[PDB]
Amino acid sequence: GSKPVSEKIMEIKLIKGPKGLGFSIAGGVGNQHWPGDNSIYVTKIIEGGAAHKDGKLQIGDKLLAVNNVALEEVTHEEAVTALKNTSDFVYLKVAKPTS
Amino acid sequence: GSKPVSEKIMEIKLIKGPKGLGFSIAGGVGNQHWPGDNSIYVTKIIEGGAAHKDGKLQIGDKLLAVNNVALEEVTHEEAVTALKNTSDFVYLKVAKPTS
Ligand SMILES: [N+]
Ligand SMILES: [N+]
Repeated sequence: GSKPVSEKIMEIKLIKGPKGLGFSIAGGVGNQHWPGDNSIYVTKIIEGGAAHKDGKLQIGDKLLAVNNVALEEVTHEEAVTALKNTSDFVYLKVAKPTS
Repeated sequence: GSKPVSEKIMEIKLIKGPKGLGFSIAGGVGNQHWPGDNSIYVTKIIEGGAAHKDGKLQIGDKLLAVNNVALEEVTHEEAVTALKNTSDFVYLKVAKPTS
């Protein structure tokens, strides 16, 4: 048989404009998005924001890192802080679904 | 922009029969499959062998491990030895193309 043991991982490079990165997240320790699951997930992509304009990030993608900040097993508040603490240029590390 | 930084990784579980695993490999330190590339690649899947029957392994797949034996930066001869030294049950770790 065959089964995924880890996901394809993409690095998405964005330039943040006055409209911001324009995506929403859910999940994290203390805000689990599914039972037993601490991952950060992308839940909304806002029209006109950098993520939407670039076109690569997708709802349901798992956010593993922002810049040098690992988001693999962190609280929701820590992920939110990491996103807010971005400059003009942002590197996102995302896991894609394995289906 | 978006670009892959690492591949989806599959674990393929096979039962080796009298016909064997039935696949060929190329690459490794001292047998590089492309310039600057030390990876082990699957080059042939033999009709009727375990890999072909199971259907999941594909020509061009990158073989990262056989059982507990890492093949990430090894000689060609070391990869061949790792494959030959398999029992009935084999775990293959494979990277899939990111396209
Ligand atoms: N994938
Ligand atoms: N993939």
